[PDB]
Amino acid sequence: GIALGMIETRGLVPAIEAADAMTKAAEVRLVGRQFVGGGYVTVLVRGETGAVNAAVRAGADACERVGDGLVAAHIIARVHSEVENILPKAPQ
Amino acid sequence: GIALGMIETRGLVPAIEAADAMTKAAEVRLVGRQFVGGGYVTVLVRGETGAVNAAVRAGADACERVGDGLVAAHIIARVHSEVENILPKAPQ
Amino acid sequence: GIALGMIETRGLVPAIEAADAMTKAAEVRLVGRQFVGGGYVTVLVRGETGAVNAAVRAGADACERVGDGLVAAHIIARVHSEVENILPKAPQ
Amino acid sequence: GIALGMIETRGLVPAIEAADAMTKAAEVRLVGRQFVGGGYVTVLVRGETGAVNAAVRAGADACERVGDGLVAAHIIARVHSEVENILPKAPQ
Amino acid sequence: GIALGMIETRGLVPAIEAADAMTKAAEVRLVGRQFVGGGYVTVLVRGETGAVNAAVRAGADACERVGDGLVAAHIIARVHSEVENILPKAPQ
Amino acid sequence: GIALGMIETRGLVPAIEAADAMTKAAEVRLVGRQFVGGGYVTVLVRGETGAVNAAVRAGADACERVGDGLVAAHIIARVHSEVENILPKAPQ
Amino acid sequence: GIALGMIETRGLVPAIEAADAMTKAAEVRLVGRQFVGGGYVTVLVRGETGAVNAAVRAGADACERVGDGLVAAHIIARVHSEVENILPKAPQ
Amino acid sequence: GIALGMIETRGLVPAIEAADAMTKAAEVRLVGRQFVGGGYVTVLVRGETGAVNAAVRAGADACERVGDGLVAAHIIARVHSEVENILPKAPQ
Amino acid sequence: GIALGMIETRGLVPAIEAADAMTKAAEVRLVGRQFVGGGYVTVLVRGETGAVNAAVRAGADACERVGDGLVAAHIIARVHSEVENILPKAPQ
Amino acid sequence: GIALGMIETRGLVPAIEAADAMTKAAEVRLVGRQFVGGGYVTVLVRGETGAVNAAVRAGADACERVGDGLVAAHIIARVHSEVENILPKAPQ
Amino acid sequence: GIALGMIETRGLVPAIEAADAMTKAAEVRLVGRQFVGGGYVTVLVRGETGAVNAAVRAGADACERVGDGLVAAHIIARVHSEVENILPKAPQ
Amino acid sequence: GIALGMIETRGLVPAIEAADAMTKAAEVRLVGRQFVGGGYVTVLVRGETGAVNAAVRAGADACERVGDGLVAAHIIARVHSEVENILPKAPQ
Amino acid sequence: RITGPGMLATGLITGTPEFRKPELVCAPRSDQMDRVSGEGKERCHITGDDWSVNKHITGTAGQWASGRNPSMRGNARVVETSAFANRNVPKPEKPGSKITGSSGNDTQGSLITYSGGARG
Amino acid sequence: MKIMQVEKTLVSTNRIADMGHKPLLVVWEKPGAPRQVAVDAIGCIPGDWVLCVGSSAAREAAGSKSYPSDLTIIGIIDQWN
Repeated sequence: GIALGMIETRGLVPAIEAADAMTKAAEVRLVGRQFVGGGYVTVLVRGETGAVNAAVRAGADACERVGDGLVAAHIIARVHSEVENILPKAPQ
Repeated sequence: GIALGMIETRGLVPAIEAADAMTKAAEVRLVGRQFVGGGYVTVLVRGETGAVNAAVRAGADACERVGDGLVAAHIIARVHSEVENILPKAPQ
Repeated sequence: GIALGMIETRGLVPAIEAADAMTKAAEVRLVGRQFVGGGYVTVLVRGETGAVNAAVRAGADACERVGDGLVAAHIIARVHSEVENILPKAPQ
Repeated sequence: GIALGMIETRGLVPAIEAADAMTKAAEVRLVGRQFVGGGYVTVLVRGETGAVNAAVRAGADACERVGDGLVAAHIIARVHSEVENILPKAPQ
Repeated sequence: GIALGMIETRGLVPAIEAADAMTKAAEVRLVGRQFVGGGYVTVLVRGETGAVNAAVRAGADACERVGDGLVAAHIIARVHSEVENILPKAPQ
Repeated sequence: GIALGMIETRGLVPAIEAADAMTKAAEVRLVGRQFVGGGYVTVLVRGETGAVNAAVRAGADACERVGDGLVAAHIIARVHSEVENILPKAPQ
Repeated sequence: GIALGMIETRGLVPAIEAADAMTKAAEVRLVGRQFVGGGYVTVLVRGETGAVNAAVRAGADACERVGDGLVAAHIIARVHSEVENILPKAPQ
Repeated sequence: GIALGMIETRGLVPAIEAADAMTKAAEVRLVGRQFVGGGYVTVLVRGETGAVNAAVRAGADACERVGDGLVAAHIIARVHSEVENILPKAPQ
Repeated sequence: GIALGMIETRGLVPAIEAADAMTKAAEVRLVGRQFVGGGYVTVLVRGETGAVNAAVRAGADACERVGDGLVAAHIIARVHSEVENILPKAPQ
Repeated sequence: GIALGMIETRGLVPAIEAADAMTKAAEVRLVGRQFVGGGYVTVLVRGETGAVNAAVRAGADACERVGDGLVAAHIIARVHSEVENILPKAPQ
Repeated sequence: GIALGMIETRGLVPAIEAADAMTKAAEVRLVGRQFVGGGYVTVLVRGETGAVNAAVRAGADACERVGDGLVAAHIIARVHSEVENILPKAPQ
Repeated sequence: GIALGMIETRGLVPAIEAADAMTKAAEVRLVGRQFVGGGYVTVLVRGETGAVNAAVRAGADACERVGDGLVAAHIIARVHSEVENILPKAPQ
Repeated sequence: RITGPGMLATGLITGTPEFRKPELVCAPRSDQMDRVSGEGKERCHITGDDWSVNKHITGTAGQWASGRNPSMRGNARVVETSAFANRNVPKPEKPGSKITGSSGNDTQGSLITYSGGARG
Repeated sequence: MKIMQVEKTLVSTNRIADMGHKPLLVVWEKPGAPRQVAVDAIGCIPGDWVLCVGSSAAREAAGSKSYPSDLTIIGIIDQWN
């Protein structure tokens, strides 16, 4: 898939809950989980546009109450070719 | 068992006390201690769903007031195979 | 080109959104991303001085509300040969 | 020595002062120091229950007024076998 | 050239602006950029006392309005031999 | 050279100023510059108790109002053998 | 993809903006642009159903406030074979 | 020569005045003049982003109070490669 | 399993009903029936933590309205080895 | 290992909970589980004075709410040689 | 048992009372009695740190009401070798 | 060395605590514990000026809140040969 | 009713589905902070054919960049744990020395602490 | 004012408390010349050709009008033979 879905959260517990909620909701691929530092954890899923919309919604709903909570839940239907260099391809 | 139980705390002293209560309480195995950064330390335990529920409740109750305190205590009965790529298998 | 554009955000999600907006809204090339620490995530672009200006304004508008938001936005039309060392040559 | 005593501080100077006070106060072994991140530094000592309590109390008093301060002081008389996997065996 | 000129800033963007101003204003060489952690980014220049005086003053002015801003602008006329071990010898 | 003197500061510019003053004030060797995390940067010196007493005192005034300021200024005349394991040996 | 997404606007300038927005937004290919007459310019895209929905939403929003405005924004998830005759296949 | 600046007008006399002011203000080709139909004449210029911004701003000022008037002034610093097909290569 | 469930009742008839109800409710092997004296009778079972939670709930309900009734229902997710010496192994 | 800690409870369920919590807390060997009669159950443990104080605190807190409840929590740092003739040494 | 516990009193009667209660309270071996001069009498007991703490607390309570009273109560878990020369080596 | 450090306290328990603090806080050799009469006890250490400064400061703080308290805390950096006659050569 | 680990933590657990011409060309430095800080700054009024864009011109930076991608902004509990954030932490009573003699006993300088926290 | 060269740091632990924490250096006019001690206001590495002030002027350069200083380094010479 080409669409990118990202959910940033304050802590790794909401991120793991948000990353489980995503991959359980639709046909998405957990391409990365990055420790942004300062206590932010970002999970990025890649998949078809329709699936990514569903995955990110489930993730947002799931992490709003777990731990410090949800910082951002974002969808990019198609990312620019340049930006693909600053995105993970395997789940690290 | 495969049920995942996570406890996140502000600092490491709460994390170690939580991990002690979780492992002491039920038949769970300490699978990882993550330094999320910004003073967030997460302890992950895997076990059967009944065991993990007891283990997580003991950990939250034990470290609730130890040190800076407790951020989150979550239980996931079945994690999607995708999320396994981001969960530690053994602690170091 | 030689002009350098920078947008700094708190977290990674606004940065990826910013980087997408910059490269989509002008003829710039995303040279790299830097995890400064404590949350800050910087995205750098190089291009013509006119194109980079339109790219950093679009990026600021795009990430201003995503997640925690935007910290800084910059253009340095000429970059001293000394500063070139500390700028990522390409996204690693 | 199987009991564990942990002192958590804001900064490294209070941590080393706690480690010095803790080790000189009672017969304990400084088994490690961890940079938790976010400006938290945990110093751990392993010994007998009587020795550890004397050490930690000496540690807390020493580092209370040094640097930003003391965050947490904790004693675990019995550490589960699993928990020792997330504890340094010997100082760095 | 032995004088040291250091400028600390909250974020990379103000630092990169400081590096540009410092190296453009005087005959100084950028020796290193450091991510202190928690947001601070320090840029160091080595040159003659006069050049470093003009560079740091030029840099401190340029980056005052950029991003979070300036933390410290400090000039050391001459650096002791011991401190040379903790300073970068050439930019990262 | 068995007396330890530490100066903790917020940011790196105060740390280098403190290190420079500490090493120009007495015959003290700079054995460490540890990025604790969250901004804290600590400079450790070793020497005779008299020389380290004078070094740390001179450094504290040097960095009190450089950057964000000073956090700690600690001298340990006789450091336990256990603590030596966590102390650094060379500044690099 | 076989899904058609059409946006109609009053004038060419909104249509070109709508076309740019749609192509940049999601994974759609710009089949063509039509001059209906009487001041109506229709622009069509093709892609998977979820990509076209994201594209048409971006196109409708972007071109709504440009020039005379947006007339029609319609998505056809599947186009009968007969309709393919009256659809531009490749842009001029 | 990648930026696109379009001015749409109700009639041809405003378009000629706009196309005259645009080409005089900055270095921009007059790539096309389209008769959209219904009394809409869209004039497109291609140049540098800095040049195009100046041209369009000048053109909108000169034609606002000529004939039926100005409909739309738009600038796109980088049009998607797909949209380049539906644009006019030459004004003849 | 090693989780331990205990039901204490006033009289033996409630205890026999409890033991019967617990064994039938879930996978719990009856391990002992101890006469505490003074009217107290206790029935102990072993099984997985999840099974013991279901069995103890059933046993508590079964013996609540029998004779003098129930006194204590307790679940221990993990029992220390030292306490095994004071637990019946098989009913006699 | 001389200090004696005894917990008396009404019933055997609160006594077993006290024994488990007492033994889990610290290094105390469980020496006896005595059925006094009339519903009283006494669990005696032995160990170092520091461990016993920790053990009895855990037992008194753990068994306070279980069943009929806790009767007595008592510590004797050293018993007279005469008293040991009435203290169990192995639990039966 | 190398920890040192001391009770100081005004008059010998509380000192003898304190020693009786301290020795009987826990396993501390009386090591000496010293007439400080001016009415101060000090009794020193060695033993395990946990036992020595219990003894001193017991002695302080018992000797407080007797005679002129209690002046001080102290424990040192590890007395430095230099101080061992001034402490009594055994009661004479 | 020849420097002298003296702490005088009301009683012996404060004096012993100071002597423990002095000797373990710096490289100084305890040379005497003199009962002055009237409740005053004076602990004298010898060493180099830097070590004596550190020790007495540590000793003065430790015994301030112990027993009746601290009377005097003096540091004579060089001691006249005449005074050496009265100063105790070694502890009794 | 039924004590045990299931009764310990109440309300602290989550995820359990358990059943049941101005005077100066450049505006005052204080007046405004430029959206684009360096070399794009618009605080200085550059007349002529600058690259500035009016309201009449619609495109590139603005609504068109912001509204391309859907976004949800949650209200996170945000507390910064950094050195600067801890600059105002509650600190215990500052140590004071009753020392006498010539020991360079200076209290005007920055707080210097010895082993055990004693000032010096 | 005098031109001197820093040779080595001088440590006096039992100095009067009025000196604060200002470091002291051993400055001499030329190698082999008489050695004097100067309060160091602007940090100097050994071997620096420093410029020192004397008299009541020294007390002000030491950071306070009441400072007990007779010689106080106030600047480092950019280029000195």
